[PDB]
Amino acid sequence: HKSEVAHRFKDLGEENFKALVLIAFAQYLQQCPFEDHVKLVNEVTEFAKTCVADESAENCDKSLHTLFGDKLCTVATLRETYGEMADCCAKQEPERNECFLQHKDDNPNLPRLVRPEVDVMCTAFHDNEETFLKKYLYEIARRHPYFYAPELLFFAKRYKAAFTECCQAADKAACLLPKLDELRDEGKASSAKQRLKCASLQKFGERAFKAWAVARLSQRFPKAEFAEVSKLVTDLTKVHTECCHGDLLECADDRADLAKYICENQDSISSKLKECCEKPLLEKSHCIAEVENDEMPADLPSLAADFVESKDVCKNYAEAKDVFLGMFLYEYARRHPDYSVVLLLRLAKTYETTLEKCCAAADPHECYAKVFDEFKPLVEEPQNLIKQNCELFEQLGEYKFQNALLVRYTKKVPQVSTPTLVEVSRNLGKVGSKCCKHPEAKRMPCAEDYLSVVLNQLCVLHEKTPVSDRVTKCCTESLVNRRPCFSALEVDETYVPKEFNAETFTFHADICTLSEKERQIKKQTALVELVKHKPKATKEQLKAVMDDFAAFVEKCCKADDKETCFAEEGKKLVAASQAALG
Ligand SMILES: N=C1C(=O)NC(=O)c2cc(-c3ccccc3)sc21
Ligand SMILES: CCCCCCCCCCCCCC(=O)O
Ligand SMILES: CCCCCCCCCCCCCC(=O)O
Ligand SMILES: CCCCCCCCCCCCCC(=O)O
Ligand SMILES: CCCCCCCC(=O)O
Repeated sequence: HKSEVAHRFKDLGEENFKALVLIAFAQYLQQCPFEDHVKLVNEVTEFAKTCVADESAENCDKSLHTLFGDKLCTVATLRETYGEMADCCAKQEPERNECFLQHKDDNPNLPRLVRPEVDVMCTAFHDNEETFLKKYLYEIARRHPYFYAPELLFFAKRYKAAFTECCQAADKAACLLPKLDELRDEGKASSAKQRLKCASLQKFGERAFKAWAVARLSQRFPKAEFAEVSKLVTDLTKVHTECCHGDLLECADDRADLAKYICENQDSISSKLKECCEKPLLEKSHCIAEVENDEMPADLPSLAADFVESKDVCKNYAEAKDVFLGMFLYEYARRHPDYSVVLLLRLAKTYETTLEKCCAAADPHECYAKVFDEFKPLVEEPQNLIKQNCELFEQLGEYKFQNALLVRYTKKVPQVSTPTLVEVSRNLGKVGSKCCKHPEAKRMPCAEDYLSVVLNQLCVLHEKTPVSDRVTKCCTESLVNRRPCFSALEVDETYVPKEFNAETFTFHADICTLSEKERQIKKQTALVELVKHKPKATKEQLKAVMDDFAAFVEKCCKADDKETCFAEEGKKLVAASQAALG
């Protein structure tokens, strides 16, 4: 293209162009104020319009890297604010852009983003919609500098919708707060997922990623031939590799190219892609990534013929081991969209181990004849965990289910900090609530997706400040062994009980005036401390104390003198409980 910025402006449109330019600048200049960014965006947009008007106009023939880098280097306070980054401006392209990416601060030193009052937000949304939305887009982008810019723009539009609907509702808070919570969680989960995928590529290698991709794509596109799935896997691996390096333009081009190839070859891939392939260029790759599983071919045979019975198993394996294992994983995955990707990789790894042993043995055919028997326990294990946990969840409901998990996990790893046990147990509770409402055939994929984030979150927090070698073992295990390692955790028999603290189990009238959420956290905090003090305490003894505590808060909250009740009845509850535990 004669003018790349003209092409981009016409493809994206003015509104999307301005939004993506704001994100791009916010992600590199994280410490620059909003008003400075708005001025860069307007200057860049006004320049782009001259290129749309005349493709031969001054500087319109320059690359997007050249234009972006040049504009970044005009920022007067670049050296004062970003010392090392100002030295990038002494370089020519493509070295200058490489220098810029190297000096992106992953976790910058910015204060916690405070959610204002509903009436304040809705008034700001009404009085200046553009400035309200774009400022918060700036606030999120500068805090998430590696977040894929178009996906951040996808969230922004869902935020606009939430405010548009709820700020004209009777009860604004009741409408808006749940929607902002939902968007905040999904946004945080999405950010942690992109960082995890990039970390997992470096740690475990390209082969492990290709195996994951074969499984996921085969489940999604079961009508596709293996050769087609293999080509998509190769392309997706390059996309992932390039996007993790963190060059937005290079990442966006590779994603656009793959989305374009998929949409030109729908008949060879999936019948569910028509809707996604009609959407604008900006939304295409994102829509495809989220597409529903296609229906699997009606009358597919068992894998026994090609992978167990055939006399050419060891021969077909030996000539190209990864191709053959890829074909196995393809055939297994497309028949089981109800499996987690990690389960399918456990089966492929089990099949691999068997062939390595058996193809070197006296009678290979005899040796691997029963290999599909070894798959039974691996499939059953997660299915039974879902069955048990979802049966418990239905009996108790979310809050009491979280308390059950809180007691379970405190007894397993009581060395973990109380805040971390509360946070993780509450989050695992939410995974229960979300995935147990799915039908059986979609429960394991749901569980896998949401557990992956909750457990990485736990492993990050824990790896920062280590306290349990067993948690570190599960956190440093292979991606396939991580969840089973956590499931294999036993009650700590060597743990010396925590010494009784009076204040820990002392309560005040303020608990009555706390919000539902913060009151739950205060109770759950106390429940963890109770189990840390008396881990040998039975379900019956714990229930008895928890029931007494429920009666104590009910009585002293609904009292003429609240304060002295909590002091006097609190001393009674404690003494009673200390005699009813051990
Ligand atoms: N409210 C908050 C907060 O407390 N601090 C954050 O870092 C954040 C990130 C969000 C986010 C939203 C959408 C996409 C990606 C990220 S919403 C948000
Ligand atoms: C001047 C900066 C232009 C904005 C950034 C590059 C354009 C991003 C396009 C993303 C859409 C295609 C790929 C995808 O679907 O993810
Ligand atoms: C208590 C957690 C929420 C309820 C869902 C239970 C899920 C059990 C483990 C599922 C395993 C999924 C991934 C894997 O195969 O390891
Ligand atoms: C050894 C002193 C024990 C005193 C009571 C400890 C605090 C128990 C918290 C229980 C919270 C869950 C029960 C509930 O919310 O109904
Ligand atoms: C201390 C927290 C341990 C988390 C265990 C997660 C097990 C599961 O995936 O069900």
